[PDB]
Amino acid sequence: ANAYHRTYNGKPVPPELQGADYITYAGVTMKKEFHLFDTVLSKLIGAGATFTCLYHFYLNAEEHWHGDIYFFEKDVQQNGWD
Amino acid sequence: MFLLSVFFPLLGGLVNTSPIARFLGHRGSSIIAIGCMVVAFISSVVIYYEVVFMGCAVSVDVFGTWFSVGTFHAGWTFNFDLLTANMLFTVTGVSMAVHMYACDYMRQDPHLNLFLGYLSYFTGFMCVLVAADNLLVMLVGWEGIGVCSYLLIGYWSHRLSAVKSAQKAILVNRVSDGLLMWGVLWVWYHLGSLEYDLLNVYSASGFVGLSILIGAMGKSAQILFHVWLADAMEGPTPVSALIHAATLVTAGVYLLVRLHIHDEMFVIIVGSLTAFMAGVFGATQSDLKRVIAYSTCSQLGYMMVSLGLGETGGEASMGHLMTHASFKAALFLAAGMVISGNGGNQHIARYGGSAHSAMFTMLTLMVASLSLIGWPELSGFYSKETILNLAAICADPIADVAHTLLLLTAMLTSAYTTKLFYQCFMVDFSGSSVTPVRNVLPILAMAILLLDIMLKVWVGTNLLSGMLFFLPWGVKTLPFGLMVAGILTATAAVGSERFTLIRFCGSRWGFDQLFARSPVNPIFDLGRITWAIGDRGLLSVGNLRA
Amino acid sequence: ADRFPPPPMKATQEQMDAADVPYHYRDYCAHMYIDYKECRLTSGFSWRTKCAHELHAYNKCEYKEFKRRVAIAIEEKRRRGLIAA
Amino acid sequence: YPGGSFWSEGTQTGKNGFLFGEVPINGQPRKTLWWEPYWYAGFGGMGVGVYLIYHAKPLEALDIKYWAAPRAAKELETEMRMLDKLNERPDLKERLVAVCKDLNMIEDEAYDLVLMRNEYKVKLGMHTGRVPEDLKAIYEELEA
Amino acid sequence: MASEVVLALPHKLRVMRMYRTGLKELINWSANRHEWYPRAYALRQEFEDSKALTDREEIRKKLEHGEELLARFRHWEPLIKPEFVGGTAYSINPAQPKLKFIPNYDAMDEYKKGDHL
Amino acid sequence: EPSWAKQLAPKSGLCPPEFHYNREIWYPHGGFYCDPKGWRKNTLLTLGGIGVLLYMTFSYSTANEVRHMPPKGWIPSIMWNSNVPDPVDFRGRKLNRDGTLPEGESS
Amino acid sequence: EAKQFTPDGKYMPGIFSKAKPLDRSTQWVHKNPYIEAWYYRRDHFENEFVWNYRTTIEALWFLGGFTAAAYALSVFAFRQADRRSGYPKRQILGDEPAMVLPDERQFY
Amino acid sequence: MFISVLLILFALCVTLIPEAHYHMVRVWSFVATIIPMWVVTWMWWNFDASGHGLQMLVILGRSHLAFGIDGVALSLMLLTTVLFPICMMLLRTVAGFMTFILLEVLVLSALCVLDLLGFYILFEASLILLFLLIGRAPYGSLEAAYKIVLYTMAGSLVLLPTLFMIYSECGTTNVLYMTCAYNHQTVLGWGLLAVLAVKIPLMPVHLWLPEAHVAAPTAGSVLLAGVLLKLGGIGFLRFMLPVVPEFCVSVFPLVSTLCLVSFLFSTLSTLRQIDLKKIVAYSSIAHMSMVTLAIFSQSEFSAYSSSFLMIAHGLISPALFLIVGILYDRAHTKFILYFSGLGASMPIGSTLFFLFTLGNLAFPLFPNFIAEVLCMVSIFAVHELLAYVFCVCQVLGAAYGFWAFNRVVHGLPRGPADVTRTEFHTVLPLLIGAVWLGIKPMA
Amino acid sequence: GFGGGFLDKDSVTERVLHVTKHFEKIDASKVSPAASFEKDLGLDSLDVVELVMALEEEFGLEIPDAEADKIASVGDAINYICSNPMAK
Amino acid sequence: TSLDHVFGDNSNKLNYNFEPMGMGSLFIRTMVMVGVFFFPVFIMINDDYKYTSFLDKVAAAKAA
Amino acid sequence: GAGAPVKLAPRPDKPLPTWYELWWDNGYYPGQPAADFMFGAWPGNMTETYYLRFWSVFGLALAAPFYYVANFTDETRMPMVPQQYPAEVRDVLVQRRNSMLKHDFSAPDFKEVKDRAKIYWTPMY
Amino acid sequence: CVRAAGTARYHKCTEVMKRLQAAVRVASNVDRGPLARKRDVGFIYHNNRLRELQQQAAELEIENPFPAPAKQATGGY
Ligand SMILES: CCCCCCCCCCCC(=O)SCCNC(=O)CCNC(=O)[C@H](O)C(C)(C)COP(=O)(O)O
Repeated sequence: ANAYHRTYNGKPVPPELQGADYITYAGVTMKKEFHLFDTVLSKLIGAGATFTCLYHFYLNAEEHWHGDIYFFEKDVQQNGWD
Repeated sequence: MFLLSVFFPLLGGLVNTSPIARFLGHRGSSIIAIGCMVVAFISSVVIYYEVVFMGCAVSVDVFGTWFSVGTFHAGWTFNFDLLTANMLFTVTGVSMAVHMYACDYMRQDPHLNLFLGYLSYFTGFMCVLVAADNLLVMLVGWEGIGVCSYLLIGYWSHRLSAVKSAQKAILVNRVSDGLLMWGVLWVWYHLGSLEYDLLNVYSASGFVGLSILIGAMGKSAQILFHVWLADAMEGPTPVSALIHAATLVTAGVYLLVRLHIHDEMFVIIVGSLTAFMAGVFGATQSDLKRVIAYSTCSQLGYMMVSLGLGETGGEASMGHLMTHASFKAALFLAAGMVISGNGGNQHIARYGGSAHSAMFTMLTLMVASLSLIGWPELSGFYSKETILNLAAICADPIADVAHTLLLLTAMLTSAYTTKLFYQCFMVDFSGSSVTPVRNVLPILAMAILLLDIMLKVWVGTNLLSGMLFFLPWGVKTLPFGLMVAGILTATAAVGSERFTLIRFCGSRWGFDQLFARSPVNPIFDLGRITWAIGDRGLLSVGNLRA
Repeated sequence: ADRFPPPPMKATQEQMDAADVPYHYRDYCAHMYIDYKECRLTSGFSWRTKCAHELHAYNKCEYKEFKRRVAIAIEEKRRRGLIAA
Repeated sequence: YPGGSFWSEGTQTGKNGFLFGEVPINGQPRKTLWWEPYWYAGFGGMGVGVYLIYHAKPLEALDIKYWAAPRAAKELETEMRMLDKLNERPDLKERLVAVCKDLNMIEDEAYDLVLMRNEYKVKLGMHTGRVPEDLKAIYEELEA
Repeated sequence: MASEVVLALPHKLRVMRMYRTGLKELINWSANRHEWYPRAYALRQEFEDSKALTDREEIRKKLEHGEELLARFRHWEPLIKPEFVGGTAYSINPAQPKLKFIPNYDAMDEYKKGDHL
Repeated sequence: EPSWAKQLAPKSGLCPPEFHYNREIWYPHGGFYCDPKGWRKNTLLTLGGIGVLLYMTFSYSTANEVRHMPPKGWIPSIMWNSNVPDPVDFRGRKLNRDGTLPEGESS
Repeated sequence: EAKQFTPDGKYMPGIFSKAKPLDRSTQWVHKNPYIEAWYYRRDHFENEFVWNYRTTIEALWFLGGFTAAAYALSVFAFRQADRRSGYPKRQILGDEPAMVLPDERQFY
Repeated sequence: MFISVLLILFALCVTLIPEAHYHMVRVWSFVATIIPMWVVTWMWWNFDASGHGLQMLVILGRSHLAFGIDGVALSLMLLTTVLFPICMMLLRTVAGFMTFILLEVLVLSALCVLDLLGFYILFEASLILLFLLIGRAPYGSLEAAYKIVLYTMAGSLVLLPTLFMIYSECGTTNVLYMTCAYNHQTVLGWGLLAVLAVKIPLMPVHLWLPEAHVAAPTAGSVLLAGVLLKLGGIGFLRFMLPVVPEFCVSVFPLVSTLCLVSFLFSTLSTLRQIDLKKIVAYSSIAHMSMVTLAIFSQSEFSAYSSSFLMIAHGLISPALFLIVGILYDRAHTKFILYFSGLGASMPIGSTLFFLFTLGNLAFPLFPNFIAEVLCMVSIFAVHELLAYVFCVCQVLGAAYGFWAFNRVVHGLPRGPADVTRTEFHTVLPLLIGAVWLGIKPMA
Repeated sequence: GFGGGFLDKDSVTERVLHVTKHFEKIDASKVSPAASFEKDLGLDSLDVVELVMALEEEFGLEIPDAEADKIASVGDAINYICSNPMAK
Repeated sequence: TSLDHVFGDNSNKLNYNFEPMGMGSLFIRTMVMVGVFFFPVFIMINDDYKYTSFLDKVAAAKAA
Repeated sequence: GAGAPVKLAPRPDKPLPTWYELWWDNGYYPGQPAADFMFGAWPGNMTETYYLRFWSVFGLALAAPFYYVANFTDETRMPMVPQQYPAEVRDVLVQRRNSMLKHDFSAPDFKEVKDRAKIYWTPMY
Repeated sequence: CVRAAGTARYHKCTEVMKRLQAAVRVASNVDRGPLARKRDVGFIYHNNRLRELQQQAAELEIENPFPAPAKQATGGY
């Protein structure tokens, strides 16, 4: 059913619906739950995206901090023309 | 392995719609559809690898000719080039995950298998369209995907709004198709053949480019043709995702890129206007689906401008399509998951918190948003920056307007995308539904979409990415700063006092209302006048009473 | 263009045909384009690493070409009188 | 999900709908309607005849388009060398240009005149004098 | 201005529907319910400044001005629950109305199922 | 209750119990929430037919493949197709059917 | 609930059956009188014609006007096709004796 | 000839059958129409496309009656002989069998006629048959029969003086000598234009068909839709172009503008129709106008394209009439507002409605699509403006088509259940033929 | 479950009572089944409109305007809910 | 009527008179549609007019 | 969650309009016209006059930069000439009318090159 | 030719394209019929008329209102 149960009228909260598995606020109880596969896959995908961005950026940081004009004119002046 | 990319989804859809489906059930229908999609995807991956990397184009004689009367010769022939390989790979990769998601989203729908079969037909006819070597097969694919879209939009035949939307879209696309047919007539009359490889043009009679571009704009929902796209959200989430990711909307741009026989001025003007309209449209609504559709329209306008720039611009536009499809489908699927977790709520004003949905869906939406808005070093980043740089160096003074318009449009894109994410999760909860669905298959579909997005960066679409074009340092950083500005403004979530502009913007500029009575009611009146006044009146011959 | 004439072409028509070069890239840096294409289209995933020198050389040649184009534009403007001389 | 799994036992036995509304009665096999055998015989016979026409009649008997392919292939073959020699003889090309100017034709219709040596108006004008005599010579040396 | 049916409502009912639809519109223009709360309090207070009005001419003036304000502010995209009238989930898949079935129609009155002439 | 109802299957467990759908309609696809009993055996037979048709179209595809130009390098199409021409690289050097440089210039 | 058949086929007309027999007329609709009047009026709309101001204005401006437009457009297309094939003026119906049907034996 | 006379006598044996044995009555009536289908199949197997433009020539002495076969006549005969058994499958009276047998005989005789006087005599010999068919006492409309009969008689009476004048001018009535003599092309041309513009629905004189094809029963409706309009197109192709070309040329702007305005007004008028049968009636007008313009274009391949379109309409439109007839008979009304939720009620029937609607709308994988492509190729080669006018209004027909389809099919389920085995069998030949001609019509 | 799309009487009554007590003017002990709004609870027309909207939120309902106008007491609202198959 | 108290009754009546459009507005919008959707006709005709103007100027100048 | 109860559309009980063939009744309430906005209210109660008035200025405001840039600034604005190619290579590339290389004002035949680039519509005989 | 040449088509399959266009023109315009206008696949009549108009306007000493004639419009002509 609903992951949130509503009590109303200040009713005594059901004892079966209390514990570490139930967290209540304003008389309304929500459950502390964890999913293994979901969290693991989320971590994998997030780490993949983060590493992708980090490594792509590090390979191309000079071409961003300075301009392509600046970087290549610097190379021409410093490291030859041919 | 070559003909597997086309015939296999078609056979799967035929089986799914055959009386055989009676003996299988929804479980079996899902199994068959997923297997067919995976097999076609493997074949498409192999074809993509071989064609893109080893440059091997293959032409196929399939069923002999279709019809050859006079000098007109039409043949069931298929050719696979870099363009066709890219289109097939993109479409198959999108539709595989689309089928995976649809196998779970509609699990409590009664007639699921018909939905699966129509999706498979849509994918197969898209493959047919892209496999075309001559214009007639392109037309066949065009109308087949149109028919599939009509059936899919009108899946829930019990809602009148969806039926009206489907009929409106069909009629608009039929206008575009008449324009396209006239263009095809001109092309054959002045070129003598239909195969694209036999079509090399330097200067046509203008009507070719004009009519072809109008017909393409019809499918791409550009300016004067975009009204149907928003109403397509009446259909199920998988249909909208598949249509807006790699099919139908892409077909016009695909035809334009394949042809490259347009006129730069009109292409650029139309693309810029459409992009600006889509950008101002997306930030001014409160329906989640409509915003993503308008974003699709804006990216279509971007691709239009790119292909109008030139051959290199055309290839960049094709790469923009290839990168756009994946995260467009990802955004649609994440929105659908969030909506289902919200008890079918399709309005933003009743969301909030991190309790309604799963972590993976949130992360996937975040990644897709980042890629679409051009976040630095990302999938959409590369294509958007390439198109911007190629548009910052154009030889047309007209393009200068387009560059500024696209800058504004990108800033607004970041604005409403950040607003979308903010209303989805960052704001406090303001609805009544929490059913976080954590089924494996849609999560895996999101994973496949994200993996393809990663591949599009780790492996470039073409050689254009990494080709450095020489701009001042501020110019390159400009779209980055625009995205930052959109981030700031949206995270502020602030609004203006000029409420008349607000009511104008929200109305979609009244275009639906304008077309409601300028052509349509006069068409009705012309019909009544013709029938009653002429036939029963002027043309009537009465009786000689006696 | 006389003041800044194009350099001689180091890539022949036959070489470009063998490399299957798109015809709109048959520029004054064709050989660099060919080498970059041959490198990148064979490397697999790690193309940005094992082909960095080829990309840098191609972009350097394109930088020379872009400078030549800018100089040609400046000289043309100076001849016509659009820029003070 | 029934049984709590995607791999559970089925739930449906019996008749799922009535095709045509034909309902079994007491296990008796369905009566064939009066018109079914004759309809099937006639229409299947027509279809069989159609397939046999399309896949057994001689290609020339089936359609003219097969009759003309071998006869036009040789003419195209022998006219290709005529065209190629016209690419090697500026004098013959300019003579054909003059003939085309004589015949309400433009400079670009040079190859058009070459390919039409077997056309009705061409030979009739040759016989009646409307065609220049030199066109016959042009054809003769180009064939040579 | 309201519609003719609302024009026919009793003064109490007219003002009640006015206030109700005003709250509805404020939700419709709201970014969130949380934004809607202070707006709701202010809207409640504004009516509280008109509680002790007796002269029906000025009462009618205020009511008409408010009705014009509301009519000028009809939201283009109202916030609707999905399974009600105008909602997206409305009229998706209803229960099949009872439909009679005709068994073995071809079997009845054979050789005489054509057309009279 | 009519006579012919006994030949009819009941509403499936997938179907919502509160729903009525005039179960007597013969649908081309199966109807409502259709879920037969021997469905897994039907699924296996359907997959067998899929595989057979896959093999037929695979054979036809390999038969009717036309390659107008040598490829740029090694491809898996070689292992099942011999009509594939021997590749020629970007530099024009002809390469063996394994896609590696031949002797004289290799190693 | 009737029995219009025997246990071995043999359709029974059931003339003297108390129950209402299922037949071809079984699924006939119950006609709505207003709908019937509307459909008769629309099938017999011919009695509603009149030479009013609006009808005449509409008939001249649209029907005859677009007839003239299409006629002139056809004339233009015909003459332009003639000019695009190298032909002189051709004799349309009522256009004075002139060239018709260019000979296949002449190059134009 | 001998075989034809044998069939003629064999068909007449229906009346000689005592009515007691109804089973054999139906069998004989159906088989009599079955036989000519196989005979035409045998003819097609006997034809030579490498032979003369006319084959199987026969003349009945000095009695006119010149019979010869081209591709157009053979294809029309094939389509008609496919259509007729379905019509027979929808009749229950001996009188209907006799009337339709005579109608089929007349159509077949006219289809291969080569004498203009012969065509004149043989064509309109069925006018009384149509008059008796349409205005049947319990359900027909006398006014529709009155209309159509008067229109046809007016056309024939206009034509006859021209026919006899050219006969006297050339001393005969054979086409192959009428085509070879100098003649006053103008008068005969007006006669031919009048007749074949009455027969084919062309504005302004076209108003009989909407009443006629609706008042008639299903079999006669299919006959009138798929046959008698094509008698006009084959009429053009066989007579007018071969005989009087100069009139055809000088009238070309008039014919083109009349066809265009006919198409436009018919397309616009259709949307305001409130009955499915009337909607189907107006649908054929645009197809006939397109056929006529394609014939009159004569640009590259006009005759073949026109024949293809004629076959396509005679294939698809009878399916629309079949669906309309099934719905009316099992509904007792044709009024649209009583049709709703048909897909859930008639799944296969509604699917067929969709497919044949798409067939009417010229979509790929259907013969109509290739037909209209070829017709627009012929029109375009003459001029591009006419082709654009045809191309621009493609949306306007599909508008009413999709609107009516969605209105009657989707929504609240109410009405008849799905189709029966007989009805699906009647639908079957058109579906198979359309698929076959839309995939591989040629080889 | 229970009900042909309808919920129980008792949870509806409890929810209505729990919603009802959200006013400063209201003393808790005087709220009961079938209670007058104006005469008993002393809530103005604005309060009645607010309560209607709040109950619409609590039960997820879009009440028609005329039916809302009919609502003038606790019992009327409860019985109206007891007629709704669309209430959650 | 069993659902009126849930989704509204049939009390409210549609305010539409079912009347043909304004004559002048209908005419103007018909002309607007014709102009927008038959532009190739005008383009071809104006091309012919420009061509014949060129021929007229050539004829005027060439005979003097 | 299929199967939600839905209100039906009661059959009419008064004489129909002459042109009733514009109201879409699918059998369920609420019905709709043939197309949205065609008659009756519009969401927001806006009118066609409002949108015509707004567009009368919005269209020109959007169009104005197009005309100004197309009529007051030329290729000299760009600080570089287009990508250069050898004569035997450029000679085919510029033949395309859509090709952007025509805007090289440094071209040896620049005005001639632009002269060929104009667009015609009717093919001339 | 096109599929064998690939990229080099713009300088390798010109003549075969010209041959094919000439064949198409012969097939169409010869015995074109009574009503069909003449067809130029290679736009040959267009550009020849363009050159004649250019020459005439040059003799006319006025600005050209028409595009300058093109050397070739297709991959063939
Ligand atoms: C976006 C916002 C747009 C503008 C929205 C409108 C804002 C303007 C609001 C200001 C105008 C008014 O308050 S409207 C004026 C309302 N007040 C009166 O008319 C005087 C009192 N008369 C009575 O009959 C009753 O006391 C009554 C209180 C009506 C009923 O309460 P009960 O039945 O309990 O008794």
